[PDB]
Amino acid sequence: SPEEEHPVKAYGWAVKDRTTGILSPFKFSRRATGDNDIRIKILYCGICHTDLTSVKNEYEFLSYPLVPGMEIVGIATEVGSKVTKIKVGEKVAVAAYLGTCGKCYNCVNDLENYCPEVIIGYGTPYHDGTINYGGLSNETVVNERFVLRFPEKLSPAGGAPLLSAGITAYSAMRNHGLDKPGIHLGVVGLGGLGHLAVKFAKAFGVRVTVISTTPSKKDEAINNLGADAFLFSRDDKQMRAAIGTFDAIIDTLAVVHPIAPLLDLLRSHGKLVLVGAPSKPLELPTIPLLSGGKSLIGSAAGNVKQTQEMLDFAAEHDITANIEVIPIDYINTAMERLDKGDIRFRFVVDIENTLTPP
Amino acid sequence: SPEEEHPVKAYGWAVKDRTTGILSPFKFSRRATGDNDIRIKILYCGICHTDLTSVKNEYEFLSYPLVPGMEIVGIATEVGSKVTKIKVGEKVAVAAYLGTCGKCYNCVNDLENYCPEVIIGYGTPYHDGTINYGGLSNETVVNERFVLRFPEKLSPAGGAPLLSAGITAYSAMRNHGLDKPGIHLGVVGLGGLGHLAVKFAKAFGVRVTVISTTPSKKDEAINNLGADAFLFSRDDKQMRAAIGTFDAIIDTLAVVHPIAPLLDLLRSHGKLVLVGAPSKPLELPTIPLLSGGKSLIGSAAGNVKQTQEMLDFAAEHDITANIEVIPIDYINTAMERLDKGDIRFRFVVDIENTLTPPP
Ligand SMILES: C/C=C1/C[N@@H+]2CCc3c([nH]c4ccccc34)[C@@](COC(C)=O)(C(=O)OC)[C@H]1CC2
Ligand SMILES: C/C=C1/C[N@@H+]2CCc3c([nH]c4ccccc34)[C@@](COC(C)=O)(C(=O)OC)[C@H]1CC2
Ligand SMILES: [Zn+2]
Ligand SMILES: [Zn+2]
Repeated sequence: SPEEEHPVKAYGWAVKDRTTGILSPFKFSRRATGDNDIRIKILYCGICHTDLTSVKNEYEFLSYPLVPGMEIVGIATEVGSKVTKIKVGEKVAVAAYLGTCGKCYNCVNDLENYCPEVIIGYGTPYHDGTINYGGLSNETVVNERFVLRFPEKLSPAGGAPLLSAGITAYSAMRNHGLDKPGIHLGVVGLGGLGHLAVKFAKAFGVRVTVISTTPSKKDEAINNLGADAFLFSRDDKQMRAAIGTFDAIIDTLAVVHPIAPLLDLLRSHGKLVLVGAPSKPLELPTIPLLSGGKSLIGSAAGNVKQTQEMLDFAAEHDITANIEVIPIDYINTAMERLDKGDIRFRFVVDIENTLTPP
Repeated sequence: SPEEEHPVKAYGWAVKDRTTGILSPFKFSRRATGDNDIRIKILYCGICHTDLTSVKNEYEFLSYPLVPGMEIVGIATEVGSKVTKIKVGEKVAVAAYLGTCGKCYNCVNDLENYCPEVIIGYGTPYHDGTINYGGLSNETVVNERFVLRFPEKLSPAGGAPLLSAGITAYSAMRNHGLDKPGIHLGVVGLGGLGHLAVKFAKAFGVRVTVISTTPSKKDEAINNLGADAFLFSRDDKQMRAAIGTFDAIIDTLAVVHPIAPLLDLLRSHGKLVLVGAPSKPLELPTIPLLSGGKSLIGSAAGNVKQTQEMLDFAAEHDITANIEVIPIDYINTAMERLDKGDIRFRFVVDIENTLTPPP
């Protein structure tokens, strides 16, 4: 029994029947506080496109009942005897993964988001063999290595999507030098990840073009986010005039799309950084890749030290997501709106004020 | 008309009918020596898989009659008034491309192989609008920037495949730091490009595993080429035992193949360098790419300063291709053997002694 598997009671919303994807009230339990654990009372949980893909039953390996949500901002209500960096009552946030092997090269050099055995935010077994429950719940318990200190100046709700969308965009750009004035960057897709890529790029001084198939988004892209230009990808005239003009492109789309027009936008030796995860494979245009000497680079989240640095950057430059704050019992309707793209640009669930037991 | 479009006569072998891919004797002409040109009497021409892909009619943009061959070693018989780096009588070699726009960033910075308007070795228009004829011919004339000095100590026939296979392997490794001892390198495919990547890596001190679908190649890979290990690609125990063990993999195959097993062989942040050009599309497994923070990097030939440097390295370290020297009128059978992989590891055509004028 989920309410009997562990000693401390907990509750949230869960997809009980994977074939419908409907979340409903759900009681379970969480492990006791180990020596290095932090109990977190959850304030806000962001909703990302991976949550939606999970509720659409598109990830076979996940276990159900599924409690998704992996953009958690909360309060530490309890720390184990060996926690010293975080005091009870502090505002904290959780990384988009919950553990690593602790022994490989990535873990030992604090690049642990690339551990081959990274434990994702929910739906798979933790080190103690039990399935992980995510942020659509009242409280969570996390090993202190994966708990960040949340800056006092950052809106807890507006900053919650920095914990997976923001860090993915921030890290991709920091690791590949796309954070310096003089770089011309393309951002493909203007959803949660894309709109945060535009904000971080502006704060670095990067010149940014948004590349989109939705012309109604030109106005938000230029006026709201500060993009230097808007490229309608279906307009062959604009596409040909941008050939060879980008140093890098950050591709955030969750659907299958052609890669070669994107490679033709790159100058020689430019990088196409892939951070979205389409559920179907893409075609590798070999001659454009070879002849331009171009690179396809994958990137996922960021390591926990980079995430702390990202949060402190976001607090100093007032970088938050554009959010709609929702009650938990709206989550099923939000999923539909997220599926249609009717959100500008992030849902954030107010857990503390709107979740109650089943 | 091919014989009348330029002032100097020439001859070789050509695919006249693109739908059969059969080469036959062919008379044409080549331009006069301009001020910056070098006329080259062709001694040897290497045959690569791209020649075969061209003769299989898989590249729409080529024009016919098609004279392929782009691994040319020769003797300078004539230089334009403004040539000084090359003397008549010198052994020379030609890069696998013939010109560039001359004005873009890649051009002005001696990275000209990545010029967006690079003129390839044959089958497309030159700066004067005429179709280029490749190395399966008696002489060629090339702008001096794309002519290399060929080392005296290097075998002209064993060194001919350095001009496209060798340079592609050398540059890919020099450009991405796969030339430093301590790197564990995978070489996928043990054909012309693959076997020169192994030699170049052993000469750099790099630990090299050959990844192959042909177990019969294990003895040649370990004993003749010097590979440190041989990984049979179809053996799941072996593939699973190598997961996460490679720093980089150079993928040399000319056919479609699954990409995700190769990405699993890479450690996190590892590089998969693509130098073969399969004619059908490849599938990109994003989840492994994303999960590992891994890279797919394309690379093509090398610049001409790098090609010269590759040649002097190959002379000082005795790096040559393992070749079968063939007469030109065997080229159609060689194409068949090349299609089946029945060659260890390069055909080189002896142009000077076996090519004669048609009829
Ligand atoms: C940063 C979150 C993304 C999301 N998507 C898809 C995959 C995925 C991840 N978490 C999930 C949880 C449930 C279902 C799917 C996923 C994750 C988590 O981030 C890290 C460093 O683990 C991932 O597994 O990358 C290895 C990230 C990749 C892109
Ligand atoms: C070095 C040769 C390869 C070959 N294949 C395929 C494509 C191609 C090139 N030459 C040909 C000539 C005839 C038909 C196809 C090709 C080339 C060479 O161009 C250079 C050296 O700059 C290429 O990149 O052409 C833009 C190389 C890429 C892989
Ligand atoms: Zn690890
Ligand atoms: Zn150029």
